[PDB]
Amino acid sequence: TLTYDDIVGTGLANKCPTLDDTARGAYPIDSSQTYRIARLCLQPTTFLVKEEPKNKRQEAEFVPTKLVTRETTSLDQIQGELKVNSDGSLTFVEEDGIDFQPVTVQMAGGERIPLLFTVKNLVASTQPNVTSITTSTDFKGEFNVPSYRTANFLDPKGRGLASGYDSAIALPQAKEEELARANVKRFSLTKGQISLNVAKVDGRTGEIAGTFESEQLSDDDMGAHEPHEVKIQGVFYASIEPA
Amino acid sequence: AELTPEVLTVPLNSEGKTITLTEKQYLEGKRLFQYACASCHVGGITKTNPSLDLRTETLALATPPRDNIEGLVDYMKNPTTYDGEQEIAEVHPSLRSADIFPKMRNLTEKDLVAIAGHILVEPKILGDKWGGGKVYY
Amino acid sequence: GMFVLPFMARLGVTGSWSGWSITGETGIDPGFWSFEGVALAHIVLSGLLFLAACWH
Amino acid sequence: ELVNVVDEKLGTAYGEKIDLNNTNIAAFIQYRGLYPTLAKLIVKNAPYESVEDVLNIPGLTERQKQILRENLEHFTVTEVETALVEGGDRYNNGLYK
Amino acid sequence: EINRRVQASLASGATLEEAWSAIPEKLAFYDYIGNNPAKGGLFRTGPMNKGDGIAQ
Ligand code: CLA
Ligand code: HEM
Ligand SMILES: CC1=C(/C=C/C(C)=C/C=C/C(C)=C/C=C/C=C(C)/C=C/C=C(C)/C=C/C2=C(C)CCCC2(C)C)C(C)(C)CCC1
Ligand SMILES: CCCCCCCS[C@@H]1O[C@H](CO)[C@@H](O)[C@H](O)[C@H]1O
Ligand SMILES: CCCCCCCS[C@@H]1O[C@H](CO)[C@@H](O)[C@H](O)[C@H]1O
Ligand SMILES: CCCCCCCS[C@@H]1O[C@H](CO)[C@@H](O)[C@H](O)[C@H]1O
Ligand SMILES: CCCCCCCS[C@@H]1O[C@H](CO)[C@@H](O)[C@H](O)[C@H]1O
Ligand SMILES: [Ca+2]
Ligand SMILES: [Cl-]
Repeated sequence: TLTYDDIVGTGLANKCPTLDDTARGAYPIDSSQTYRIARLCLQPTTFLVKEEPKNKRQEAEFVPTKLVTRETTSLDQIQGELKVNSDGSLTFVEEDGIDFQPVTVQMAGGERIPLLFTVKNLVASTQPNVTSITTSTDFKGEFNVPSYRTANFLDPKGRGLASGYDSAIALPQAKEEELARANVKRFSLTKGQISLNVAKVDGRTGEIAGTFESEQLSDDDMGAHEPHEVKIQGVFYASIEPA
Repeated sequence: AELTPEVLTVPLNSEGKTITLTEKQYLEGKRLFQYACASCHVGGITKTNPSLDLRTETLALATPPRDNIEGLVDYMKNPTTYDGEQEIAEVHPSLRSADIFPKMRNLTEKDLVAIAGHILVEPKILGDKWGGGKVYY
Repeated sequence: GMFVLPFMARLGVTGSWSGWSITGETGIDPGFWSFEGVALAHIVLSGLLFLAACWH
Repeated sequence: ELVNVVDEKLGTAYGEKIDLNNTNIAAFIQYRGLYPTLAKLIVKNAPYESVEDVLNIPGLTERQKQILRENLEHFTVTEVETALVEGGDRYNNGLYK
Repeated sequence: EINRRVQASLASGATLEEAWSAIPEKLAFYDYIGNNPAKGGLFRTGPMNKGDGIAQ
C-alpha cells in the first residue's frame, strides 16, 4: 500500500498496475447485470513510426524511435460503460479520463515526431458470447484523434486558427498563394484503431491486464504538413465492476 | 468635471426610486470596497471568475436584479449565482458567512450601503474602465 | 559528393550517434566511434599536435 | 482549397446568435436567467437538430422551460464545428477579460 | 489631390468609373506607402523593386 511520497519521482506513477502470474482465472458476466470499467490504464512501451519511402511503391516499415518527452506517456483513470450486447459480446464505451498525452519521439537522424497518443471516445468490443472474461478475451475498437494543437494555438509568427494573424505580417507585399498552407490553419480529426489482448485475469476482483497495440496519425501541425503513421505498443490494466 | 450630487444619485430599488449619496458615503464606499472586495474585484472585474463583472448592465441582467442598492445589499447578505439559482455564501464573502469570511464581521448595514453605492457610482465615473480589465487600463 | 565518409566506412565506422547507419539500419549503437566520434578525435588530435609543435 | 473554418462560421448564424451546438458557455451570460444552470444543461445535452429541441432536456422545471422559450429568439443551431468544441473549449476557450 | 480630381470629375457629370479612370497611374502610385522613404531597413539592401516588386 504505497503512498504518494513512496512513489513520487520514481517513475512508478507512469506505470500501470500489474497482476500476479496467478491471475489466470475467469470473470463471469451476468448478462442481466450492467457493468463499468472503473479504471482503464494504458502504458506505452514502444512507439513505432512508419518510414516514408521515396518510390511510393516500396513496402514501408514501422521503425523504432527514441522517446524524448520522458515518463509522461501513459493514459489512466479512464472509465466508461461496459455493455453486454445481444450476441454476448461486451462493448466498452469510454466516457472520461486522462485519455490523451502529447508525446514526442525522435527518429534515427533526428526527425522528431509529435503525436497525441490517445483513446478519446474509444468504443471497443470483444468477440461474441463472452460469458466470462478470460485470457482469451480481446477488445478491438476505434477512437478519435483530434488535432495535436487545439484551435487557439499560435505558431511562431503569431498565426493561428481561432486566434492570431491570418497572414505573414513580416512579408507585407509577398504573394499570398505560396503561403496559403502556412497562413490558413486547419483542425484535423481522424480515426485510430486499437486492440487489447487480455493476458491476466483476477476473476475474484474483476481485474484484467494485458498488452495493447494502437495505430493512429501523428501531429500535422494544424495542416502545415502531412502526418506520420504511428503504431504504439504497451501494456494495459483494467478494473471491471458491476454498475 | 466634478463628483456632483447627480453622479452620486443611484437607483435604490427596482421600482425607480433613487437615493443620493454624500461624498463621505462615496469615500466610505471606496474604502470598504478596497477593504473587503478589491482583492478579487479590483476595477470592477472578478479575478476568480472573469466571466462575471460589476458593470451596471451585467448587474441589471442578473437574477434578482443587482443594479440597485437593495439588490447589492441583499447580495452582500445572501449572494447567489447569476441566475439566482444557487446560494453561494459558502464560497463568497457575505454577512451570512462572516464566520468563514472574517472581514465581513465588522461590516454594518451602513457599510453595505456604502459599498453598494461605490459599485453603482464608480462606472458613472470610469465608464468602460469599470469591468473592462486590462484592455482599458 | 562524400569524400572522407567512404574512408571511415571502409575500415568499419558505419554509424552515427543520431542512430542511423550507412547500410540503412535504424536503432544502432555505434559506440563512441561513430562518424562524429572519429571527427571529434581528429579535432582533438589536431589541437594536441599544435601544442606539441609550440613546445618543440 | 484552404478555409479558416472559424472565420467561415462567423458568416453563419453563429456570428449572430448563441449557437446551442458550438458557442462557448460564457455567452449565456448575455441574457437574463441562463447562466450557469441552464447553460450547463444546454452545453451538456448538445448538439441539437433545432433550437426548440433545447426544450426537451430531461429534468427541466417549468420555470426553466419558460426562460428557455423566452430566449429561443436569441438562439441558433449550426453544424458542430470540431475546432470550436474540442479541448473542452466550450467550457473554457482561453478568453477572460 | 486624387480625391479633389475625382470630385471635380463627378461634379462635371462623370460616372464613378469614369472619374476614377481619369486618375493618372503615376499620381496613384505616389499615393502608396511602398514609395514612402520612411518604410525601409538599414540592411534591406538594393532597389525598392527588390521589396514589393516591379510595379506593373
Ligand atoms: C553617399 C553614399 C551612397 C548612397 C547614399 C548610395 C545609395 C545607393 N546605392 Mg550606392 N554606392 C556607393 C555610395 C552610395 N550609394 C559607393 C561608394 C559604392 C562603391 C562600393 C556604391 C556601389 C553600389 C552598388 C554596386 C549598388 C549600390 C546601390 C545603391 C542603392 C541601394 C543602397 C543600399 O542598399 O545600401 C545598403 C547600406 C548599408 C547596408 C549600410 C552599410 C553600413 C556599414 C557596413 C556600417 C559600417 C560599420 C563600421 C565598420 C563600424 C566601425 C566602428 C569603428 C569606428 C569602431 C542606393 C540608392 C544598389 C543599387 O540598387 O543599384 C542600382 C547596388 O546594387 N551602390
Ligand atoms: C465585497 C464585500 C464584495 C462585494 C460587494 C462583491 C460583490 C459581488 C457581486 C455583486 C457579484 C455579482 C456580479 C454580477 O454581475 O452579478 C459578485 C460575484 C462574484 N464575486 Fe464578489 N464581491 C465581494 C467580494 C469578493 C471576493 C473577496 C471574491 C474573491 C474571493 C469575490 C469573487 C466573486 C466571484 C467568484 C463571483 C462570481 C460568483 C458566481 O456567480 O458564481 N467577491 N461579487
Ligand atoms: C593510445 C590510444 C590511442 C591513441 C592515442 C594518441 C594518438 C595520443 C596522442 C597524444 C598526443 C599527441 C599528445 C600530445 C601532447 C602535447 C602536449 C602535452 C603539449 C604541451 C605543450 C606545452 C606545455 C607547450 C607550452 C607552451 C605554449 C603552449 C606556448 C609557448 C610556450 C610554451 C612552450 C611553454 C587511441 C585514441 C587510438 C585509443 C586507444 C589508445
Ligand atoms: C564533435 C561532435 C559534434 C557534435 C555532433 C552533432 C550531433 S550528431 C548529428 O545529429 C543530427 C541530428 O540527430 C543528425 O541528423 C546527424 O546525422 C548527426 O551527424
Ligand atoms: C447555513 C445554511 C444552513 C445549514 C447548512 C449546513 C451548514 S454549512 C455552512 O454554510 C454557511 C454559509 O451559509 C457558512 O457560514 C458555514 O461556515 C458553513 O459551514
Ligand atoms: C571524450 C568523450 C568520451 C565519451 C565516451 C563515451 C563512451 S560510450 C560507450 O563506449 C564503448 C566503446 O565505444 C561502447 O562499446 C559502449 O557501447 C558505449 O556505451
Ligand atoms: C566533447 C564532448 C562531446 C561528448 C559527446 C559524447 C557522445 S557519446 C555517444 O553518444 C551516443 C548517443 O548520442 C551513444 O549512442 C554512444 O553510445 C555514445 O558513445
Ligand atoms: Ca490473451
Ligand atoms: Cl462582457
